[PDB]
Amino acid sequence: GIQRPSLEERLESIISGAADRRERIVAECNAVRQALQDLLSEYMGN
Amino acid sequence: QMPVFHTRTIESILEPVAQQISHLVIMHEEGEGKAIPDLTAPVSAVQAAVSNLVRVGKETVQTTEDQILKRDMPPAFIKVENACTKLVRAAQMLQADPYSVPARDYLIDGSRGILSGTSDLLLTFDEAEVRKIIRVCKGILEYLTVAEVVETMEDLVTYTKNLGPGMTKMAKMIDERQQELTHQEHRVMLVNSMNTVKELLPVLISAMKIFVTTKNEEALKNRNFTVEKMSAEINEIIRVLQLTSWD
Repeated sequence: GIQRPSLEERLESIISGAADRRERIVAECNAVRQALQDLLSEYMGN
Repeated sequence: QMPVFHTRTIESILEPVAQQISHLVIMHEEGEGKAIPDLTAPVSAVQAAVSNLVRVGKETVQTTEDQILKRDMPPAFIKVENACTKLVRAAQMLQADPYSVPARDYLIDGSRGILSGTSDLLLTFDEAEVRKIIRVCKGILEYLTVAEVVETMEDLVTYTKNLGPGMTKMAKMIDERQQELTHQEHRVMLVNSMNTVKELLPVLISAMKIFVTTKNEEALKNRNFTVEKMSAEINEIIRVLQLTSWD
């Protein structure tokens, strides 16, 4: 016969299935923003 | 016209870039030499910064299980790196001839490419953030599925012990997400739908209370009806979480 999961087992599986690096990306995008804006500023003046 | 940037974080990063490029275009068309400085070092600084964005982007995507993120990210890497070569070439051109026409087209096209590419990279990470929220949402949807099998008060204790935390986590993710969006109509939709879900929580438990004690018909229909109404609201949330003007 099938060994069907208990309530507690069935719940824990669902929770497991569902439920700093972002700060680093934003930082690198701003540095990219800054460098490009400085480039355009030097070219335009401003 | 270029649409409003999706979130405030994205907006704060890219809006000054978009604004300065349109200014460059206007200057390029309406403007009129030896006043042009050497752009070799400035372009080199962009190239360096872009390179760092690509590396960090790879290290970040390296440590995820999101296979979609792994797939959609590399095209953005290519966009910004290609755009850099147009800037390098432009600086070299202007160094030889300050009046170089193709050099100016490269400067504009390369700057636009940096913006578009950085935009793609940010939207791709943003979509991965949304997918995490949706998983939490879908988990609760499936958690509501099992409300039908709770027949004892002890089982109701067990059921409530986990549903509460999950509800709280979801509510927190949606709250943090909504106040980041630049579209008011979407914020109010998310807030309202989440509020409806939260107030239907004690209703569900109370119905399961009287159903459990009764078993050991009216409470049967009331429970299922609550689950239905709660589920519909969460799916609506899922729909609004994915709404964007960038595609």
